[PDB]
Amino acid sequence: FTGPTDAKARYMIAYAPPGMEPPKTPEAAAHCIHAEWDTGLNSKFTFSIPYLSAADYAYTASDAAETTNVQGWVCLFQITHGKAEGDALVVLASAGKDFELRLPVDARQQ
Amino acid sequence: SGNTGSIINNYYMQQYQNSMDTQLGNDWFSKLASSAFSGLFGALL
Amino acid sequence: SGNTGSIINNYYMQQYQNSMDTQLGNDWFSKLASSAFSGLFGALL
Amino acid sequence: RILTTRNGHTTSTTQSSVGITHGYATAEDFVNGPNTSGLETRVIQAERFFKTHLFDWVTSDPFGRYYLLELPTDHKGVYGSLTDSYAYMRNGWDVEVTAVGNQFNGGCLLVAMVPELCSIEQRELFQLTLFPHQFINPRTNMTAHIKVPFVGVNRYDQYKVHKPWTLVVMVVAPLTVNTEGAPQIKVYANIAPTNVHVAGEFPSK
Amino acid sequence: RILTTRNGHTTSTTQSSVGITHGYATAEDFVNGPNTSGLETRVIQAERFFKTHLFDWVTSDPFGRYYLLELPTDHKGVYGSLTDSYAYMRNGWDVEVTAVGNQFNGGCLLVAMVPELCSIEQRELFQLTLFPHQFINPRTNMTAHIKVPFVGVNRYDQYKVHKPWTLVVMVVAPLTVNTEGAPQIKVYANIAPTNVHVAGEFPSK
Amino acid sequence: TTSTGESADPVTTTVENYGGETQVQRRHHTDVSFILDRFVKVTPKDSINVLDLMQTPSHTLVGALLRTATYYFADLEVAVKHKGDLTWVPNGAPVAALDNTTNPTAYHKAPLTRLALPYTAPHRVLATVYNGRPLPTSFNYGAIKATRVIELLYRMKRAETYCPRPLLAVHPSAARHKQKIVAP
Amino acid sequence: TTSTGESADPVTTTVENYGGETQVQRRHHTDVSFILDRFVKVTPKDSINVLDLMQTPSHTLVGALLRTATYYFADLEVAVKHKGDLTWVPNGAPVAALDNTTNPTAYHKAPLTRLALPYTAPHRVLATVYNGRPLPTSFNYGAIKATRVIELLYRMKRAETYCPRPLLAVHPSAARHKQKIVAP
Repeated sequence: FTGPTDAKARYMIAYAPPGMEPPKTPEAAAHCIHAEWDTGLNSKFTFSIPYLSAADYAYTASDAAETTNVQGWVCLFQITHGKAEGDALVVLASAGKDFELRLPVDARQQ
Repeated sequence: SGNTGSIINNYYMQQYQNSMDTQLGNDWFSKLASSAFSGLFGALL
Repeated sequence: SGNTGSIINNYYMQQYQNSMDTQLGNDWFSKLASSAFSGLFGALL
Repeated sequence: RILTTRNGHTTSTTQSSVGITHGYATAEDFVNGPNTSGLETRVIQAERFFKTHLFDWVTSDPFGRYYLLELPTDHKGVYGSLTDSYAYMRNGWDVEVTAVGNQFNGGCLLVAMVPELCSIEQRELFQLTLFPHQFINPRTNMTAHIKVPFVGVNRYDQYKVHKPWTLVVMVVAPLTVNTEGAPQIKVYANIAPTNVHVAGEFPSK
Repeated sequence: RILTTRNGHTTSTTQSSVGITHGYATAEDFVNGPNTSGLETRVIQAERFFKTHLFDWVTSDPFGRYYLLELPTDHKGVYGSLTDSYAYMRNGWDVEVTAVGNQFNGGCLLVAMVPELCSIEQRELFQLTLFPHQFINPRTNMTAHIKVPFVGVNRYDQYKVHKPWTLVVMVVAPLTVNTEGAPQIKVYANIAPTNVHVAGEFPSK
Repeated sequence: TTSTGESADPVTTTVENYGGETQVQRRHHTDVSFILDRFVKVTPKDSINVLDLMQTPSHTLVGALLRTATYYFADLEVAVKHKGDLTWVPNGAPVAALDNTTNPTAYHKAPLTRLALPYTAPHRVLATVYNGRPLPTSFNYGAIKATRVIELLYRMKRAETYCPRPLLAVHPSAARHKQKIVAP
Repeated sequence: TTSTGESADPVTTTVENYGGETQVQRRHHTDVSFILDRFVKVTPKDSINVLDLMQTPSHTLVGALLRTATYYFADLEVAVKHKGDLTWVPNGAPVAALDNTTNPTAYHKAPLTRLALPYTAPHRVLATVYNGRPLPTSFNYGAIKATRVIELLYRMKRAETYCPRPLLAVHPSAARHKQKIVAP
């Protein structure tokens, strides 16, 4: 969170698995694996979305035949805010503690 | 050790197979991954 | 062990020859054949 | 002879059972895999019995009527709510198929819990005694009670897409109401999910 | 200062909490009584958080606006299904009421979890600091987090008739958007049932 | 040897009931990982075709002792008469991948080209039947392409199967299914 | 897991924050000296061409996991379809040298000619980028010549790299980059 010193906010991030359409309101998304944080002295908060899948490994592609998004969604909601007009919440993304990547195929990027 | 998968020592000597290294007098980014702080930063309830 | 009939270890390593198995933590139908009751069920004369 | 089985807070008694037919295993495999990241829980409230109607045995039916149902079927109780409130889940089965006739009705009946299938040809019927099975013979017994574990391609299954097991009945020998037997039999079932696990939570409406 | 609370697979973080206010007990009483005959089970899947909207704090409101809600309220998730699928059940509560304003909004706010009540007179408001309570003061803190056990006349309660607890807020001192503060505050809640037990099963439709 | 028949309990009475004496019965030729290792031949397609163990015919020796097991796991081997520069993608690669040379590519060398490729699939064990006939996309071993594939063969290694399934012999019209047998 | 973000200190919180339990994660297929050893193919020139590890395309698997490391050291291998009497000079030889037979010269032998030549260069370690785009002359492995070079391939041995550099995926117009996947 990169707001001023006099701006406060509260956010939620939830993980919705496949089968149901993703949530659209925070009150309807509190039954997921969500977790909420509050802005203050420490700026950054890191939440690591889990790995849930029937098959042991999952693809790193999306064929056109599968429009269902077999893995799921990850929703990010803002509960409330105080004098937080037009601020910014930069995000990042990193590998996990147990990420595994396999079956190498160099296929048509360069 | 790369795509080297024979259990027999190569027929040719080591110095003829590839350039012999010389000394004077992953290493660092793997030290970075272990330094990663992961515990809780506040008082859990 | 299938149609494998050489007395020399294959030139390539084990992990390059075939997929290495992983563990977690005929088996059953052969236990069934041994459970088969075969004795007489009545009083022989 | 007498045998009383209990699942959860529900029981059942039969006075003519010829045993339980354990199929494909005695115990289940490891249920904490590497795919679920340990976010799995074992509900115990959903291991009770429930009932359904299969069909009515009658003298007109010749050899080869199967009338199979695939399960997990729709469920009013708790277990019916889990597939609506969770993504992946796994469970064994513990069936009990009852056909109360009379001491004097000749005929036979074969019931087997077979893995994934949609339809069976008439030739494959002669070889149905490979899956966990049991004969219902009205001269001696009236209950089957097969008991199978969960099995599937991948560890946790999405029951909205894949139905692994399928209870199959079959008339091996036609009914014969010779002199004093009951005119027809009505076959019922008494299935009960056992050892249910569940992981992955849904957002409600 | 920093404090992270977790119930089930859901968490929550606050960076200004002034502690937890345990009310009326630290642990619960004996939960296997003589009335239930031991036919009681402890579901663990239903101890997660859920959220609701209380009201919006505004400068017009004078001292004495309470806007209380009685809970267990209606619930989309699992815990909402239990009261529909079981007769008697008991559970504590673990609330968290949040009102995010600014460092520069003066005012005060009192929140207390009071036992069974329907309405409170204006005179009794002055003595609300007898029940488990906590002040929300926008100069310092923004979260309350009271924690109470189950309490009732009889051991197991029928939540279709008796609602024992009732979360009550109250504006002790009016909001003042002096110079740089937020124009209004919107109060939310983050309740989570804890230690839920349940006994007695219903027949479905 | 009367016993309760409606019990699914195996009962194998022997020849020693009336004086007999069972000779020794050794079964090596009927194992499940010895009978499947035999290069069954599949009907090859044009330039590009996928390595799926189910396009083999249902009346061969490997194709018919395979559709007798619900689940199976087995490494693979092929030997193709490619007229070109055959390549092979792993399981799940975008089908435009088998045009690049970084993927394992064998060059032409008369007459065959025998490869031994591993088993790559998300599922812990494949399946012949599937209760969704079309199986999912995930059930395969990979896809090879060449200018013109001429022949193709399958030879499962380390095969191991579960949950048997019915096998069917040919139904004869006569009382007995007579036919020719080699004779000098 | 709130922590000061403006510190560049890695912070990798795990799944055990809300009951999870991390499975074991083994990474063999993603090593840096195992993924580069795969015969990437370069666009071959006419009679004479130089062995520079940067003329390989920037969208392959070897060409794109190489322009992600500022510095690199690696022995080399080639396999060319020369139509002639291919020769090879070391690094720094006058370009008129690759006409003499004393230099290592392979004779024609169908179909390929696979060589394993060492790393010869003054600098202790080469570099992909250089802040002098043209790199200096010193950055190469040597130059081969034949009557008509037809094919050429690169396979780095003992590769080891330093100082990583950005990698870029293809930008899709839609919300998700869908495409074909092999399916039976």
